[PDB]
Amino acid sequence: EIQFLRTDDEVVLQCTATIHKEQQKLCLAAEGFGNRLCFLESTSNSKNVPPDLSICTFVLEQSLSVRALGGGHRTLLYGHAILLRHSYSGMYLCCLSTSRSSTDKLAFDVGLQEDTTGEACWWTIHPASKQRSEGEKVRVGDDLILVSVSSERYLHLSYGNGSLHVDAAFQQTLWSVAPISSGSEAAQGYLIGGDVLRLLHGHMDECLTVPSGEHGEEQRRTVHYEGGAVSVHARSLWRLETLRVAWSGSHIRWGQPFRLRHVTTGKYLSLMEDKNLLLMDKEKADVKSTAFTFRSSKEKLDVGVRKEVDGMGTSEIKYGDSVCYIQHVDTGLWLTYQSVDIQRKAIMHHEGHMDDGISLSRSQHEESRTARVIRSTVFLFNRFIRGLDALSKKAKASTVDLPIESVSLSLQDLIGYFHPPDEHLEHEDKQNRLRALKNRQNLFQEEGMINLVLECIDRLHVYSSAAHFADVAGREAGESWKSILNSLYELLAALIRGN
Repeated sequence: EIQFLRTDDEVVLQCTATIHKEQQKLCLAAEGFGNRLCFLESTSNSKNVPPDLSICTFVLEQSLSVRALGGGHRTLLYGHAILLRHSYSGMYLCCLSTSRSSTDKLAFDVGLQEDTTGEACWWTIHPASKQRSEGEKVRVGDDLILVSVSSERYLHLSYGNGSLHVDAAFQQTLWSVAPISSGSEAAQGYLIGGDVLRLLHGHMDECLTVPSGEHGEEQRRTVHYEGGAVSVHARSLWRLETLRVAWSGSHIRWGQPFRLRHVTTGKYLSLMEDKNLLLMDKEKADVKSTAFTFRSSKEKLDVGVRKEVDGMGTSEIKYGDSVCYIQHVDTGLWLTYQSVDIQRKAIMHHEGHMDDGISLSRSQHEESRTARVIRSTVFLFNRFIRGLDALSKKAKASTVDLPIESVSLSLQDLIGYFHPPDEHLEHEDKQNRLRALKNRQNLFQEEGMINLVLECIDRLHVYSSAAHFADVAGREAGESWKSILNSLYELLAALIRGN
């Protein structure tokens, strides 16, 4: 009945907070690119608004004892020191040296970091109550205290006079660990929750997607099937997300409901009332409207609450080999196509076509990561452009969201991400990195990233000096004006280099 935690498992860390007088269960979150600091992701509201668990997922990489200064899936014990590697970025949860918190000032920031050298990235696990003691096994759903090895502070939910962040402070916070996947349950070519994938009519040679990264950002909401090069572009990528936190990263089965998120725009596949398909904002992505399922055929689910299996005895879904039928849970309708006598329209219907058979195709790590970096960049840069827009339209600088600091940080990360291989590498090694590089470039180009960079350049160029920008946007904005522009140019050069 009870579940322990072992090294190599994926987990999330949750706490409860009072927001507008009410309790919410939140995950410890962090983005790789563009800001290394931890923040929080609500999970309690999942039936109305789907949480993004990708930024919340950590692997317990090590679990060491007292005399120390992975192993074979050692079990977590109270009093052990742990290392948490962020799944999405390759980085680790660290107690940093900086203090961006006026509230406490004896608190240290907590964020992501790759330098794993000191003690800053180690945390010791401690009992919340008398019901657990040093040496005992940490159970799933145990309330935990985490203590930084370098700084002796608690992993702490801070009510910063604004609102909610995480830090390391001498006040404690109760965290509970939820399991996401097992480090010993292998992938083996099967569909796992959290996967980024493409959905194909294999025989028709096409994939489910949306209109190209061009005009009609509102137009980009519609859904259709398309053959050709789109099958190796970002816009045909979808992230499958289960409806629960626990085990959201294990094997998916026939009948098991899920949302499907369009990676590039971050919107969720949904059925409207007039019964047409449309991508919805996270804020409107309710279960009834966004929940779908795979079915081994179009027969009947009426066998009770008994596990569904294919024509072989296997309950899981295989990449490549399995034929799948997407069903909207709430209406029971099928995801089909319709001919408009390069592409054809995706629709929901009770009959369908005899060849609705979707084949699944796992995306590569490389293209998946890239697709996600694009979504972050577009989101951040759209805020930046909008903020710049309000300012030119005379809005009071204090009321405007202008993410100067994130923009500098993202551009640095982005430039690094497009850095060509240094000469001193072996020839075959350089060739490989040059290939990854071209792919990153192609995916960025197809998503219209060049025009977006040019758009940010143009908006900054309205101003004639740093001091002119300072006058409208404030001193700190003024002092990054030229460095942001330089970075924008550098990034733009990186996008086209070697074409």
